[PDB]
Amino acid sequence: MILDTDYITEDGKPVIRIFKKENGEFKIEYDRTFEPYLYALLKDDSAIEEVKKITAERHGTVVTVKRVEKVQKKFLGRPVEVWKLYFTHPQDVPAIMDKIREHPAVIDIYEYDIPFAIRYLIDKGLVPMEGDEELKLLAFDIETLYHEGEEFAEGPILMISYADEEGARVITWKNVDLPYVDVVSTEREMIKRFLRVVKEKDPDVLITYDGDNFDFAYLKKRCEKLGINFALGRDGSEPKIQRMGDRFAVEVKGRIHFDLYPVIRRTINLPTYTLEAVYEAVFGQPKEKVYAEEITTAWETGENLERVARYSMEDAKVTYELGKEFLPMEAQLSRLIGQSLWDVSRSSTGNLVEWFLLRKAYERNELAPNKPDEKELARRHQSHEGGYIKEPERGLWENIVYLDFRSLYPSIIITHNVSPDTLNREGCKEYDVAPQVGHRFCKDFPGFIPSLLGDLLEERQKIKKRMKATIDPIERKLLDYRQRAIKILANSLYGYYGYARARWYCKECAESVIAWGREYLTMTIKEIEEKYGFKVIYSDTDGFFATIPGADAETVKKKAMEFLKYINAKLPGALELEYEGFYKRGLFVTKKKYAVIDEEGKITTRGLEIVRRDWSEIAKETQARVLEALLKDGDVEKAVRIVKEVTEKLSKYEVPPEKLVIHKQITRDLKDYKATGPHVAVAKRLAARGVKIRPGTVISYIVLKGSGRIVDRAIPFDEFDPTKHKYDAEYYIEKQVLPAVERILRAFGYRKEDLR
DNA sequence: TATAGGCATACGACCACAACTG
DNA sequence: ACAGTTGTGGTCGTATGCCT
Ligand SMILES: Nc1ncnc2c1ncn2[C@H]1C[C@H](O)[C@@H](COP(=O)(O)NP(=O)(O)OP(=O)(O)O)O1
Ligand SMILES: [Mg+2]
Ligand SMILES: [Mg+2]
Ligand SMILES: [Mg+2]
Ligand SMILES: [Mg+2]
Ligand SMILES: [Mg+2]
Repeated sequence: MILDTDYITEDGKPVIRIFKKENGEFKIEYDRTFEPYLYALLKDDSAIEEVKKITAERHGTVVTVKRVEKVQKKFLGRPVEVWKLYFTHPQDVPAIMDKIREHPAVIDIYEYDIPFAIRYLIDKGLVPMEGDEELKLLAFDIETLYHEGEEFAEGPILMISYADEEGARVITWKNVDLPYVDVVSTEREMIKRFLRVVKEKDPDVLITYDGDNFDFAYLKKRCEKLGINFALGRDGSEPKIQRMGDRFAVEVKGRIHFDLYPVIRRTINLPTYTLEAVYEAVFGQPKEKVYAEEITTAWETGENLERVARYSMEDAKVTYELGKEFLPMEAQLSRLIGQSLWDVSRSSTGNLVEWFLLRKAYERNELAPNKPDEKELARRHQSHEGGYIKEPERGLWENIVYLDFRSLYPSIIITHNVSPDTLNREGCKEYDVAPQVGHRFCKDFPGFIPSLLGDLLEERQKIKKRMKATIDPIERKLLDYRQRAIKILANSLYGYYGYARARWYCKECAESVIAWGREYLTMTIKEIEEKYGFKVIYSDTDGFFATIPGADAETVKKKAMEFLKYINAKLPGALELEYEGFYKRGLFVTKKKYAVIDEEGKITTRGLEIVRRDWSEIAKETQARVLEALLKDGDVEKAVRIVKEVTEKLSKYEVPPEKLVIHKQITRDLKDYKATGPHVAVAKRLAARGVKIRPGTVISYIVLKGSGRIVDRAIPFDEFDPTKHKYDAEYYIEKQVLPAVERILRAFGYRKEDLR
């Protein structure tokens, strides 16, 4: 099993290291023969003689073109002759590529910015995380001494907890009488002991929770002051901290630093991403938080360290169990993308697609297009028309079927061969022409991206079959992971076509996919209304809700099935319409906001404040209770009674503050806010003290009683003291609960109620 | 240091104008 | 028979998180 690749330099030459785990033992394979390269397209073949003369300087060492080779490749489905220029060292390329491209004989260069180890995996056809080797996992966390004015890692590390299959322990240097706590003399001895623990256990995966941005940097500052060689890597190296955009990321050579925080942020949608909230969302058990001020007051008085030791231990144990439940999915994703788990777990959608496409391109000898320069990037920032949304027939409908397409945009791409290399290609027998926009796509040869998508969808349907076939939960979970990986990749390709930073960008493919989707959806709607007597209540991008207005459930169902058999005979290629489900009642409030209930009583809710993080739980829960009373029981008096009880408990200050927290994400540097709202005000105040606010931080605040601007009365929920502070009852009544419930009531048809 | 676009929703920022102040 | 602050109704663009 390949765990990772990197490279070192020996006497000026790059040496690839492949970190593998085979039949239970760790191994390092060295490759000294791999050369970096780029491609150049030239106007005159005779001009190469004076492109071998191009030289640069790295920082005092002179950089030359090691050798050249004339090659034939496909670019956008057409044959091209280019020159492959090799260099001695991958750092040569950034220094000389600019003088090459800006040569008069050079039209353009290609593939000059794929990082060396990624390039190695691609060109050798190696794929990490393959095979059936079992990796050893170990989670760890640290607890530090925090004060507000202090510089980073000013204070010592208090405890280091770690957890694995054997159990969870805490190393610390004040005495604590619990069976799982190991006391040592000093902070220095605690760090040395922890390092000994990792070296003894020798895990393949080190799991943290935001270790990328706190734990490893804290450990590094402390080891620099204490004089520790923090030799965590299997080759004896220290963790390697590097800048990734606006944040940092940490490698531990020979192991995999699995930082759960990015993984979970992009895998599940939660109102807040504290470790406590994540753990209770994933496993349903609560976990108590101890705040830094508490930990410090405790440490300085020696008072209640048993409580803080338990907090530290629990941090480690839940980090271990979360890692153990999220790792397999991320390993399947990494096996599909074809890159190391460290890379895939930290990467955005665009780069995952890019890495997959570069590998497939390499297999097919297709030259990769370049990332846009600044001018082209600015040019691609015009938007295009999106999917079709019918304005709903608002209100309460009975006996509803939902019909939708199976993978609409990928099906369109596959059926109509929508690709930059088939767009307006000349000289073909057969074309498909997108509606309303007129883009023509050759049908005589499969395009690059359509063929890849074909393979992906075929194998996802094979998997969905043999998933429920197997009796084995072993293989059922492995197949579910593989199938969900395929889905994420496949449904990112429509978006990638329109991603301004994409290599295989094509605005006309994005526009054509939209046009064909709008056509298929609206034409199917017309067919069910004209030929089958259905009324279409609501429609969004790829499906629609419909009923036969006077008909009972069984005739609605059977007519829908007849329509499905009729429409699918007519749909071309991979296009197919499916029966998603039947709903006894549905409440369509507005575009993107509605709720339906099935015959068994289960309510599903889309778009309503019920699902959003930036609405307080008192409002979300009252809206759900009003929704259940109206859509499940049809009891308006019960709903009015519910609202009256909640507004009364609010105005008597009886509702616990945790049900009043509002969560909103900071989406940018605080400097770049032109309108400063409550969560921005809170975050700016926090930044003016110690707290570092980066994009994606979730601010959780509560609105205090008082007059004047709400931005000045909102405090972080962490600082709320039910003795000191009183919350703003009237804000939570008038601006949170009543709007959310009155929108439901008005959608049912009950406009005026006392609600007081 | 965004895979896409479409939507509902609330509010801050700005503004013009009136009333009121040393 | 005054500049400067304050209050008072408006737009209108900013911001977020959802949906497919
Ligand atoms: N995150 C996203 N980005 C871009 N387009 C998206 C999207 N989500 C949906 N669409 C657009 C593009 C899609 O073509 C369409 C529906 O995609 P699904 O709702 O994921 N349902 P499907 O049938 O594909 O998977 P399953 O087998 O689970 O039902 O909406
Ligand atoms: Mg921690
Ligand atoms: Mg902690
Ligand atoms: Mg579906
Ligand atoms: Mg988006
Ligand atoms: Mg769908």
